[PDB]
Amino acid sequence: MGKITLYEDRGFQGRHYECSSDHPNLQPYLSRCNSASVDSGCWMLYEQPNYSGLQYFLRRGDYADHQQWMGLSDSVRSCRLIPHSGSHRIRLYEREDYRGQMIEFTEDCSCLQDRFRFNEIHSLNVLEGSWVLYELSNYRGRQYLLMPGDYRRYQDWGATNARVGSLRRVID
Ligand SMILES: *Sc1ccc([N+](=O)[O-])c(C(=O)O)c1
Ligand SMILES: *Sc1ccc([N+](=O)[O-])c(C(=O)O)c1
Ligand SMILES: O=C(O)c1cc(S)ccc1[N+](=O)[O-]
Repeated sequence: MGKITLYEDRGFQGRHYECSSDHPNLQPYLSRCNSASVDSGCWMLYEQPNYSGLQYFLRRGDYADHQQWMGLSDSVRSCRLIPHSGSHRIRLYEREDYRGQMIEFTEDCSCLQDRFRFNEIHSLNVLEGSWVLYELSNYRGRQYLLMPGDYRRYQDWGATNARVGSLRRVID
């Protein structure tokens, strides 16, 4: 299970809604989201309905404004409870379709290029667990939730480029 309370206004003010599960469409309920309290679960907030647009990873804790989840705006129109995983393993590849140099991680990586000297990651195999891939180092820029499965090209994880600077496990 999980539980998040979404507030329209900064600092946990305004109209609010308590969500226990995936909600593909917040628009009837919240016209904006400027703070959130995550009681439990790892959540992905989405700028757009039906889990599209900019994605923001949130874990347990309180966020007094949208900048605290790296939000570019107060637009939150869907949210997903990310399934718990008990282990994490990801392979990153230089080229598409699992070709070229590969590196395999089981831990968080704040600076990819420190370990794998490629600015671009063209395919990846998420063998175990859910991960968040970040465009920039130190968990900045655009975020992309990765669930277990095969990603033969960067389009498969919802990005418009292959730039990857950091990545983290979805874990408590
Ligand atoms: S990814 C994640 C975050 C928080 C929690 N939690 O317990 O609050 C879980 C979990 O319950 O597995 C997972
Ligand atoms: S993959 C990776 C890159 C950078 C760092 N770092 O500390 O800067 C690590 C780490 O040691 O956790 C991992
Ligand atoms: O109570 C809920 O859990 C609830 C949550 C959201 S996010 C929107 C509508 C809801 N209603 O109407 O039940």
